[PDB]
Amino acid sequence: AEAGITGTWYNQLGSTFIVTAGADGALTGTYESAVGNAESRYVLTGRYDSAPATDGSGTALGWTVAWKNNYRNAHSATTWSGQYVGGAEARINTQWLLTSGTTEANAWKSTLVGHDTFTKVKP
Amino acid sequence: AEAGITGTWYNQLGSTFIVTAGADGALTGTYESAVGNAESRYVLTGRYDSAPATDGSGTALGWTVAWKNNYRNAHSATTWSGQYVGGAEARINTQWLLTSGTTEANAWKSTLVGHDTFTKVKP
Amino acid sequence: AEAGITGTWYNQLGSTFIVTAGADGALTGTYESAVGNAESRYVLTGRYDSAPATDGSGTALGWTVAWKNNYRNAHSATTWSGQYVGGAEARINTQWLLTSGTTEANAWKSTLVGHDTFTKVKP
Amino acid sequence: AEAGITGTWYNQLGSTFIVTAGADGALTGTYESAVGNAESRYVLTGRYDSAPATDGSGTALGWTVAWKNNYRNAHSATTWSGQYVGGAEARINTQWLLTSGTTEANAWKSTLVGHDTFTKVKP
Ligand SMILES: O=C1N[C@H]2NC(=O)N[C@H]2N1
Ligand SMILES: O=C1N[C@H]2NC(=O)N[C@H]2N1
Ligand SMILES: O=C1N[C@H]2NC(=O)N[C@H]2N1
Ligand SMILES: O=C1N[C@H]2NC(=O)N[C@H]2N1
Repeated sequence: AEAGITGTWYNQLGSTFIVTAGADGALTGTYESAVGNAESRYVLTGRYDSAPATDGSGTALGWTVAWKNNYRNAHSATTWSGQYVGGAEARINTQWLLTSGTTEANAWKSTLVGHDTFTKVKP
Repeated sequence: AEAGITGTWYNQLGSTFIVTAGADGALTGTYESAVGNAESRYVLTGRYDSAPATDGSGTALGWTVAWKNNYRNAHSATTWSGQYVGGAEARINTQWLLTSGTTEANAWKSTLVGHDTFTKVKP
Repeated sequence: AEAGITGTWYNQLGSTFIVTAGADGALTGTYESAVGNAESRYVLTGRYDSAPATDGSGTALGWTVAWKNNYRNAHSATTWSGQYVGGAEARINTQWLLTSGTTEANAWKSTLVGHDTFTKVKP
Repeated sequence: AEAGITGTWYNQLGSTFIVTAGADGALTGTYESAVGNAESRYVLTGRYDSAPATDGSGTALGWTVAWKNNYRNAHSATTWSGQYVGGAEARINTQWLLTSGTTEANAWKSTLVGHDTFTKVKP
């Protein structure tokens, strides 16, 4: 976990995120998306539960990125929830929620759901 | 947004979270759950997209909490994705993902999904 | 369950669905939405798990509706997954997935997620 | 679509489902899971939106399976929402919701979410 988490990861879409897992459960870094209404790097902050594991389980973790930087303001934020698995072929398997700011009338369709798998190798 | 977000919020289950929305999109605070394998307060970090809004839209935001503190280690993390609506009856409407650390064999059932609505009044 | 499920239900948005729970786990009926790219009634088919319950649990069930009829073809389908609770104030609590037909390029944003609560009374 | 949908499909976990897409949007068949609290075949019913597509889009569809047959009664149901893509390497990409019957107290953790990809070849 923690050490194993620190570094650069890439997913199936071609996004990249560089994160640092600090000693007490914090995750800090940047996310650069390949698709969407995103452009350049965005700031990401999150948490992981280590003290994870005498039965080779993954470490649970999650992070958030608001799609606003000095080039684009997409009026939305995405949160990724999943677990890290270390080893030869370490990966982070997640499911994500992307919510857009809407009017109360279209709030019912404000969130998209999907999944991403990240590897230390691209892809 | 930001100012409107800062403060104490409560949801339908009885949880409470106190957050501070910093000038550049950061959310920091603590979460105390009423249900679950949680006990006391946990640290939460997240982000919001303001610069939100000439058509009364909500501000998109999200946060993460790892369920580990000095009393309990649940080996899991939850991320909430949603939007803030200010006004007389301001609220944050979210959908959440709770992932548990599992073995590769039970990873397919590692995540629960649900929804929570927070108000400045309880509830 | 089954008997208790048969009838007309209404949700928070104002949609209505009339369903018949057949003896062996089948659900058949029509759905009329209030929001969306829907217009009139659409056909719905689904299943429930009864033989549900010596500890007052809800009955698990789910259904699907494709948003095509003789007035509109929205190129999408929604599935609702949840449980029925009977009693004075019986209700069906669900979470739903709405998927739209897209090109491989926008498949990552093809699904919206949300939740609906149905009562025998409107609302 | 429809014709292309009819047949036997397999997913990443090793489950199999045989379905028949009828002329007017109905899907009928059986599902046999490889993981879970399932054993043998279960009945599945659902719908698809064809009249799908001058821009090579997928056809939206969804189905439900209640995990009860003459060998097991898991007190739960799963709904799959996604789209079919035909061609050399045709597939159905979905996201699913699995809800279990619980007491009102544990209803907040009654649903798991995940994703499955089905191919005509295993896997
Ligand atoms: O990397 C990305 N994954 C997907 N989810 C999301 O929020 N934007 C897309 N980009
Ligand atoms: O406040 C809470 N909401 C629910 N989601 C979650 O992660 N734990 C439960 N507690
Ligand atoms: O009744 C409805 N609920 C929402 N989900 C959906 O698919 N369309 C909307 N209509
Ligand atoms: O085929 C399966 N996919 C997963 N989702 C589900 O409901 N059970 C598991 N089996």
